Amino acid sequence: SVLTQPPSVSAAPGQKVTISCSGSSSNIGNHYVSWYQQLPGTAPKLLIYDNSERTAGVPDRFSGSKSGTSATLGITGLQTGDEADYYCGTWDELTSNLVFGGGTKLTVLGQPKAAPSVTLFPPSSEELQANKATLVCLISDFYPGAVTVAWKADSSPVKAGVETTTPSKQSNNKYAASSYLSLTPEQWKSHRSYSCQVTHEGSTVEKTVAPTE
Amino acid sequence: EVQLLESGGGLVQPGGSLRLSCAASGFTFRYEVAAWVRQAPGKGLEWVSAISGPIPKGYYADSVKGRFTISRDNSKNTLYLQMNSLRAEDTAVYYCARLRADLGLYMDLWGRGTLVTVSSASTKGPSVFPLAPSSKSTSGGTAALGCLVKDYFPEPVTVSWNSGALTSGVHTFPAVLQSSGLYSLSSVVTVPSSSLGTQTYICNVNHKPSNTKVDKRVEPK
Ligand SMILES: [Cl-]
Repeated sequence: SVLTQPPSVSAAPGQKVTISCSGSSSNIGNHYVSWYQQLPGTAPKLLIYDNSERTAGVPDRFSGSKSGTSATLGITGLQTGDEADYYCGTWDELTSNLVFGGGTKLTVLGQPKAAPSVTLFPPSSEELQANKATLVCLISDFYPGAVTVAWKADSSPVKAGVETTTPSKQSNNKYAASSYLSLTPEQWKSHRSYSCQVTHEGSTVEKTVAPTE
Repeated sequence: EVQLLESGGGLVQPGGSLRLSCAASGFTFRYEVAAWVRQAPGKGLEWVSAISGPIPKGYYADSVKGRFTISRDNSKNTLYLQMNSLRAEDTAVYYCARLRADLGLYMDLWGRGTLVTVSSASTKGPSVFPLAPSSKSTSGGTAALGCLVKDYFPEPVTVSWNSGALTSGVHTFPAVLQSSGLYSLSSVVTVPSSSLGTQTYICNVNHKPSNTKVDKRVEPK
């Protein structure tokens, strides 16, 4: 990215935060800055254009300024809804390009912590018939949005054949993740049980499944 | 509804061609449906191309110059991006945007985006497996059941339950990208445990890229 923003900023609800956007004479120096809000897996939304003008529907607590080759987005009265990626944009007359910042991830802190709900599913009859076995470990309603996953065969750790997603914000503003363990049908059958252990802020929530045959 | 309707995305072999379309809906022509912006998974916004008027002129990022061509049918307010010699690194969500100038330039309206995948791997439809409600993991008066949507490429896939009838308790998890280069995801529904004998549960899986449709009945045991 041609413009420089900090990767991340954070504050507790109701407080204020500033997001800087650093450029050069040929972009921010001589041209008008826009700010875009992107929520996970959706299109960017225009918040601020012409340095300081709010688009229709955007409230006063969002504000923009420009000074020299720098621009600032100010956000007051911080809501959890404000968690998003923020991008500055402008014209660069040197390259004749529209240019963007790398983006700033805004976090709202001090939300109540919650331990993860874990549901563990054994391999379906249908999958075992296809000479495959997947354990599905589904992890929801945890805050902050970070967990570590550990898989056990009986008592002993298993590293191999693990695929875990990055955490993602649910619609209730808590986080979700899934972990998948790939096994041979012979590996699944040969053990008394398998476990998915999910550790979150120093507490472990564990689920166990067994072959029912 | 003021919107930009995108089409022409999808899966193409390295060296292949796509034509993206962006049709204006719900506003009159003012030469502003004029920009293409893309975003690789995980990465920032990258401006690709813009068009000027009334005298037509195309602008291009260095990365696409000579390979991409922007045009617009003014009379149908439809913006096009002809993409030839597509490379692996052109894989991205492509947004068209309404580009405007007051004092300066701004993009005040964005299409929902269309996924362009540049890969030698061909499309693959998912295997759909029932995640049966467990005879013990029945959380008193509720049970978890679901469908495992396994080994598909590329994104996206859609999952509904009981042909759209069932929405409460439904949680479809974001997909994992396996090392194999194939996606998997799970959709779980929490339902009353008294309903398991009587009420039928069908997960309806649609994978448009492979023209794959699967209805999988999820029953106990
Ligand atoms: Cl227009």
